[PDB]
Amino acid sequence: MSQVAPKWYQSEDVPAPKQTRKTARPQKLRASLVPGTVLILLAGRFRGKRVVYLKNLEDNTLLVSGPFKVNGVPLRRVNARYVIATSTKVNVSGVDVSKFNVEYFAREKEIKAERVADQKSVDAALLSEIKKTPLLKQYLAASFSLKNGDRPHLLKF
Amino acid sequence: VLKKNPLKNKQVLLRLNPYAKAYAAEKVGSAKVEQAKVKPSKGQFAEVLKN
Amino acid sequence: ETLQKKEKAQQKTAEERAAAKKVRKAANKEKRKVIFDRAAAYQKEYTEAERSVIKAKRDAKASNSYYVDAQPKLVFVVRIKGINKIPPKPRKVLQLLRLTQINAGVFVRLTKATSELIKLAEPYVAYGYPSLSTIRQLVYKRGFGKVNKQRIALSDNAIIEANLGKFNILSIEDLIHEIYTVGPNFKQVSNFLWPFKLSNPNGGFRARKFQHFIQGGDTGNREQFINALVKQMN
Amino acid sequence: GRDHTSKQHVRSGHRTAPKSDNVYLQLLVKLYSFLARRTDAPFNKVILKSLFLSKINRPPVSVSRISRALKQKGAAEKTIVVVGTVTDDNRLLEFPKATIAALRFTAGAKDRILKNGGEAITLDQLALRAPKGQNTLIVRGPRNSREAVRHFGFGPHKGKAPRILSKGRKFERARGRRRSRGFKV
Amino acid sequence: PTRLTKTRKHRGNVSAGKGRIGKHRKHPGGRGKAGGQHHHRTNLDKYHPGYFGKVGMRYFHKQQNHFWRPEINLDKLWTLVDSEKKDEYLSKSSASAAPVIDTLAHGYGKVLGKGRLPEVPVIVKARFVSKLAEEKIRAVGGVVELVA
RNA sequence: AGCGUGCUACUUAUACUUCACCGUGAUUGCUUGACGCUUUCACGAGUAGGCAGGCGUGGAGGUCAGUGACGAAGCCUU
RNA sequence: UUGCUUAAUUGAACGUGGACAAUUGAAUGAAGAGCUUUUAGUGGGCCAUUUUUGGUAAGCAGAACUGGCGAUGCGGGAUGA
RNA sequence: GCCUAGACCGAGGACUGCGGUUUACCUAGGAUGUUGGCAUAAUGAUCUUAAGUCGCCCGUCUUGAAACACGGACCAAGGAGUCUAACGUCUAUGCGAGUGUUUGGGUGUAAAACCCGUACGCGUAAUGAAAGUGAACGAAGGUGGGGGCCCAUUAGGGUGCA
RNA sequence: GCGAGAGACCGAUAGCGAACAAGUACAGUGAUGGAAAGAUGAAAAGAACUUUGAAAAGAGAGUGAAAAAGUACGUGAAAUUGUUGAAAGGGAAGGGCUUGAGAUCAGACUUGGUAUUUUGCAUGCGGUUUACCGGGCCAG
Ligand SMILES: NC[C@@H]1O[C@H](O[C@H]2[C@@H](O)[C@H](O[C@@H]3[C@@H](O)[C@H](N)C[C@H](N)[C@H]3O[C@H]3O[C@H](CO)[C@@H](O)[C@H](O)[C@H]3N)O[C@@H]2CO)[C@H](N)[C@@H](O)[C@@H]1O
Ligand SMILES: [Mg+2]
Ligand SMILES: [Mg+2]
Ligand SMILES: [Mg+2]
Ligand SMILES: [Mg+2]
Ligand SMILES: [Mg+2]
Ligand SMILES: [Mg+2]
Ligand SMILES: [Mg+2]
Ligand SMILES: [Mg+2]
Ligand SMILES: [Mg+2]
Ligand SMILES: [Mg+2]
Ligand SMILES: [Mg+2]
Ligand SMILES: [Mg+2]
Ligand SMILES: [Mg+2]
Ligand SMILES: [Mg+2]
Ligand SMILES: [Mg+2]
Ligand SMILES: [Mg+2]
Ligand SMILES: [Mg+2]
Ligand SMILES: [Mg+2]
Ligand SMILES: [Mg+2]
Ligand SMILES: [Mg+2]
Ligand SMILES: [Mg+2]
Ligand SMILES: [Mg+2]
Ligand SMILES: [Mg+2]
Ligand SMILES: [Mg+2]
Ligand SMILES: [Mg+2]
Ligand SMILES: [Mg+2]
Ligand SMILES: [Mg+2]
Ligand SMILES: [Mg+2]
Ligand SMILES: [Mg+2]
Ligand SMILES: [Mg+2]
Ligand SMILES: [Mg+2]
Ligand SMILES: [Mg+2]
Ligand SMILES: [Mg+2]
Ligand SMILES: [Mg+2]
Ligand SMILES: [Mg+2]
Ligand SMILES: [Mg+2]
Ligand SMILES: [Mg+2]
Ligand SMILES: [Mg+2]
Ligand SMILES: [Mg+2]
Ligand SMILES: [Mg+2]
Ligand SMILES: [Mg+2]
Ligand SMILES: [Mg+2]
Ligand SMILES: [Mg+2]
Ligand SMILES: [Mg+2]
Ligand SMILES: [Mg+2]
Ligand SMILES: [Mg+2]
Ligand SMILES: [Mg+2]
Ligand SMILES: [Mg+2]
Ligand SMILES: [Mg+2]
Ligand SMILES: [Mg+2]
Ligand SMILES: [Mg+2]
Ligand SMILES: [Mg+2]
Ligand SMILES: [Mg+2]
Ligand SMILES: [Mg+2]
Repeated sequence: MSQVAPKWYQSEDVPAPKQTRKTARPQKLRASLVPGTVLILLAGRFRGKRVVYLKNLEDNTLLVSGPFKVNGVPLRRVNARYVIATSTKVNVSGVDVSKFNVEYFAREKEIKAERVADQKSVDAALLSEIKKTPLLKQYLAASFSLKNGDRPHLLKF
Repeated sequence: VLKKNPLKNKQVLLRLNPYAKAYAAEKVGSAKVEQAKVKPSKGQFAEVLKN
Repeated sequence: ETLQKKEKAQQKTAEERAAAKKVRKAANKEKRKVIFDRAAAYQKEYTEAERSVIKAKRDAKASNSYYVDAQPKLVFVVRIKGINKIPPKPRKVLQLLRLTQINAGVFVRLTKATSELIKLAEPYVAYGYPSLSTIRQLVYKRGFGKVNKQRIALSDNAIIEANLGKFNILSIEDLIHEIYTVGPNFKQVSNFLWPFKLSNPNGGFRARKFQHFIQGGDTGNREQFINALVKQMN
Repeated sequence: GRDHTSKQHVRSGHRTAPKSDNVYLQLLVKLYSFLARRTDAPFNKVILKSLFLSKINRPPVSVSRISRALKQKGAAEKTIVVVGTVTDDNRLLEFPKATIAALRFTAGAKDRILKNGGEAITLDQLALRAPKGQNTLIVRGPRNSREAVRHFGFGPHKGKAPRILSKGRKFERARGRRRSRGFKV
Repeated sequence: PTRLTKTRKHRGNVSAGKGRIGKHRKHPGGRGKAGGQHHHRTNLDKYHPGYFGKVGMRYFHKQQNHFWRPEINLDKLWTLVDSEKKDEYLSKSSASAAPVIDTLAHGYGKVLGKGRLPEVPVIVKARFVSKLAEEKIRAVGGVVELVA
């Protein structure tokens, strides 16, 4: 621009940030999110898929299984804001989901042998409880879509 | 640097009015009144109804 | 080696500051107890006076009489008219009421002088009798003080004490009490308060503002509906 | 919009610095900018303000006025402060021993102060022996003896001096200054 | 310098500070002292009273050298005494030996009597003196000696 | 979807409320830049006109031991 | 105190000394009060409400107070000083 | 008192303050945590153009101009408050009851710089037509204010320039 | 008039009217009036020759540092105009704001750090790519 030289009093030190008081407090999920509830995925690859909710992970995401045999959607995480939580529920008191956490889904084609074995073991109990409710498998294996004249502000889920 | 409303920020409310804590503790905002069930208009105040 | 020199100096002065804050906070506790007691006494006398007036009304009803309420001593005045095309005398009157913008509010103690002042500003203002909660909400949300000619938020009782302690105002509740039940130092307390700058009403005005409240407009004395208006605008 | 009760964006109307670019005069204000900022002594705030004044606002102070100022009761050793030039007065019959602090001294003034046993110091030397202006006495020169003020506020029956280049009986003396030539104002 | 004048700041503004209605014209009101009795009467009467008319008597062939008579007051009279010898004189002057101050030789015609003299006899030589100047010189024990 | 009248909600000015940034005035403090740094508040329409702070040109004193035939100046160009 | 005034030791004006202390004698406000110098442009105006004169009246002519336009954009009156 | 949906914003930048829960921690003197994608690019700007909306030709005199008022077809270069004599206010500077070296003389590395002094101008006295006369009763005056300085000890007193 | 030395002056619409065959060309019966007009290049080396053409000329070629210097001559602006390319266009065109579309431009994998695979050089310096730490931007 111009011939104005920088001066000596124009320092280059970067100040430290002030001490912030934004201490995080835990997330509150919607009352409709109780483990075992069947959810509808709204975005992502598996959008429109009806899936079973299993556990609230500590990252604020939801652990979900298809089950993979019924749907092809595996055990994975979803965000609570991209899911419509219906009123259908599956008894997941008999499904052990303790070993699942954020590090389980840590970033490292093909699929780990541990994860496939866990998929089958979880899907066994989910399936055992799903068979009890008639058409629950058929419902979970079917994709969701809005028909003409479907008003989501008027529909019960 | 940033004005905070004491009617929204409880910490600022207690900073300005310490008695608000007692107001909250005693439910002064929903305090019942002890009195008898009376009706003192049975006589001449029924002149409101007609004349 | 300037690192350890400057670190030692802040930690020494930090410990000194910590000790000083301990003594200050211990001393400040008694003052906060004082203002706590003051607020409790004000609440008790408010409730007792209300119940006393209510009982007196019931008794007058019972005893074939009519309890005539004491006339209001305080009014809240809001300028709802813009700054253009104002005749000189009401313009001067509004300036002397510190109402120099639209949606500016001020507290007035009703005498005869101030009443005739408000009568001069009547076509341009909406005013009325404010409730205690309306006063508190105004002072808490939009209460500012005039300190060395600056508009400073009333965010701490120390500002109020430093400016109105010679008038026995040590808290925001002392100020609210002094305003509501018009006290011996109402003049100083209300002039220390910067004129309240309200927004437009949420819900709007009437269809046409600039006609008396009695004739379906907004100007003049609305008396107790100024509380609803302040709720709309504050 | 605002109904302004006063004019907006009004400068204070006072000098906040000398108009002079004399580097040594600004060093003295730098000393008294610090003194006015930090001593709470009213003397130092007056000196900082007086260093800003213009030439006509710093009239010369004769050494006779200081002599008359030293003749106040209980003032024989007060220190005289003149923010300006102290000039000599050859009409004095005698001068006392005195300490006078000034921006400038004329040759007659400096010789006469020192000849009579006194001191002629600058205002920075004052700020060390009297950083709060203790036991001082500020002397200001006559402001209204200036020639330009003779013509200020001229008008009929005002008694001021006309702005005129020549003086005599033929120069603005006939009509309006004499009843034999019409009127007098 | 032309660069500091307001002519440079008026460039770009139409009227150059002279007004759009009033405009800058050749000579509205006349030239010089025109109209001093008719439309500039209000100016000359207010600020230069006495301008019109004759007062007093004429003087054909006036030589100001005839009227040369510079004044020296009494409070400035001792400055004509030698500066290097003033202080001893202020002490040792008496009726028997007082300093002579030749005022004419310093360029003064009349000695006036403003101010106060040292309580010291002096001999003042002047062309003219006032009544009080000579009274003050005699009171301190001095004398005035007339010269030409 | 006209006339008189009542009611509920809604629409939107450079106006009002909260916030950001610019400038102006004031204001708090400050012992290798104090003609400087800093805290805070209020305010900002404008012809004629006044003042202030700046941008640009021919030439001049000083300086950059400044650029330049390995390309100055000028000229055209999302 | 006086050269003014009273029949006066009466008065007049200006004074010495003493008493009445912060509710020092209504309200509201006050980006503080007071003071000075110097100089520009301007010296065709017009409009609205109300008072109002001449005129049958006029988008006519003339006054009173205020507010405006002129000098001013913006939202509304479709459009319009 | 309690629950609940959305939008806009995130200025500041070690600590310092007021509070709350109890020499600890907090929501309490201004947004952080975490995850994904992108760095041949998501992101942003300009130019042209389309679309929506608004937008009358500038300058001028005028109460009033887009005017059916006047100049202007277009482009380049030139083009208009200057200098001088004498002055008013303000400001800076030097010296100061004085001040101004430059008419002139000296000198010179030669229209420069450096130096010199008698006079003279203005100032230091006014007033009267003029003859003329010509500025201290007093601490160069008194009273009411008056910054600053001094003695005090809220107050009060002393001294009080402009 | 003659002879000199200079300038904070002007720089070819300026400076005298004239920087040139300027008081010239030209006008007017006449007295008088009175311009425009400087720059190739260091040097003409001012383009031999061949070819097309009636010729001027054009095209090859040649000289030149440059012909993007050819006496139409340094640089060569704008108005105005031709061609090419891009685009728009129902009784104008032009403008502001906003975004789209196309074109252009900008920017952090930083002067990123650790080694490392692996290579050009003077044990060491520059590159490179894989890992980890961490960083930039846009977002949930
Ligand atoms: N001696 C008379 C004249 O003085 C002129 O010079 C005068 C001016 O240059 C200068 O003017 C000053 C002015 O600067 C200053 N700021 C105010 C002062 N009043 C003015 O002086 C003025 O008044 C005096 C009388 O008092 C007149 O003699 C003078 O002509 C007049 N200009 O003061 C000089 C005093 O005379 C010229 N040298 C010349 O015309 C002639 O000598
Ligand atoms: Mg609404
Ligand atoms: Mg504003
Ligand atoms: Mg005098
Ligand atoms: Mg008189
Ligand atoms: Mg004459
Ligand atoms: Mg008469
Ligand atoms: Mg006669
Ligand atoms: Mg201008
Ligand atoms: Mg202008
Ligand atoms: Mg123009
Ligand atoms: Mg002007
Ligand atoms: Mg004009
Ligand atoms: Mg004029
Ligand atoms: Mg005379
Ligand atoms: Mg309609
Ligand atoms: Mg209807
Ligand atoms: Mg805005
Ligand atoms: Mg402005
Ligand atoms: Mg030039
Ligand atoms: Mg130069
Ligand atoms: Mg070079
Ligand atoms: Mg170039
Ligand atoms: Mg004028
Ligand atoms: Mg005039
Ligand atoms: Mg007219
Ligand atoms: Mg006119
Ligand atoms: Mg006009
Ligand atoms: Mg307007
Ligand atoms: Mg409009
Ligand atoms: Mg209409
Ligand atoms: Mg930030
Ligand atoms: Mg676009
Ligand atoms: Mg339009
Ligand atoms: Mg015109
Ligand atoms: Mg006309
Ligand atoms: Mg026009
Ligand atoms: Mg027309
Ligand atoms: Mg006309
Ligand atoms: Mg005309
Ligand atoms: Mg034409
Ligand atoms: Mg033309
Ligand atoms: Mg002299
Ligand atoms: Mg004098
Ligand atoms: Mg006498
Ligand atoms: Mg020529
Ligand atoms: Mg010519
Ligand atoms: Mg040429
Ligand atoms: Mg041939
Ligand atoms: Mg070339
Ligand atoms: Mg060339
Ligand atoms: Mg060419
Ligand atoms: Mg072109
Ligand atoms: Mg057609
Ligand atoms: Mg784009």
